[PDB]
Amino acid sequence: SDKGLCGGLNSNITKYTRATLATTESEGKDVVVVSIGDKGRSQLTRIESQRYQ
Amino acid sequence: APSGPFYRVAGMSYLRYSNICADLLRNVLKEPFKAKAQARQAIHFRQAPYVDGKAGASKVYELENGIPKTAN
Amino acid sequence: EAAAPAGPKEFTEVWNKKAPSTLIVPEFPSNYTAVKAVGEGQVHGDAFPVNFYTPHSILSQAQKDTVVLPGVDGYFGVKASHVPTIAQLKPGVVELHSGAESEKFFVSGGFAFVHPNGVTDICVLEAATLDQVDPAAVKSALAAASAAQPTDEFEQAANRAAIELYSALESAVEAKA
Repeated sequence: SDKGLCGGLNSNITKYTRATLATTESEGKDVVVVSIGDKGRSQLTRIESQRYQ
Repeated sequence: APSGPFYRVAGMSYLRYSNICADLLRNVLKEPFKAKAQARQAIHFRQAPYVDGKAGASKVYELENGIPKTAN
Repeated sequence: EAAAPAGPKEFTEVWNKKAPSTLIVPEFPSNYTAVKAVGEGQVHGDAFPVNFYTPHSILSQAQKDTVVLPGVDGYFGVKASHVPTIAQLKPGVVELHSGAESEKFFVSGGFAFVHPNGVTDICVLEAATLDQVDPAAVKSALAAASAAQPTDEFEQAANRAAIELYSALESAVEAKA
């Protein structure tokens, strides 16, 4: 989401996108991370700082 | 360089081609219906490349009449 | 050739090797469709399921015995046990017929899938119904389009796309009963 008064939504898939980006790469792949919404960039550079583009 | 249809050999994607044909079809409806299809024509968002984890430039989209027909 | 059998249930076990268990396994868009493509049936003689779709609206999920789709080779017609066909469509008219009555939409261009189980999937962006088109702007719009002969390839791809949608709309607005 853009606004951040949602209550366990924008960090819930951040728990899931870190659970998927720990599932796919076990073989040395490239990953580019994109977030839609202001609450996505503000919680993806917390976990994934280099592959966020 | 490329191989494909006439939009693909000019540097235009399928989504840019097929929205253009949806752009020009919305204009030639009745004004009872054109003003309704005017609502889904507007594109408003902003993208920003993020090179370092911290910063980058940003590029705002404000087009109300449809997708950019120009070469991007 | 088939050295990695992926799938929705196969994403369950590998994600149950590397993720915390307090998150359940996430759902997939495969789980929310009840009609697949390879499985036998759902033609039953005369009428197959059609699905005319736009991004903004669903225009038919009913059953027809025939669909006429405007392919890039020309207007073909999908009967009941038609061949599987991934057909690109040019700007033209989709005719959905279930009998004597006819619902005929002029579409902007977008694919149509006939599947190995007889189900047709029309997928366009803009669907202009033929009674709501402006017949006064079909001819005014092609005039500036036929004269704009520019120097860039992008608008040359955009002008060629411009008249071909309009020209098939003149021929779709004149001879209607």
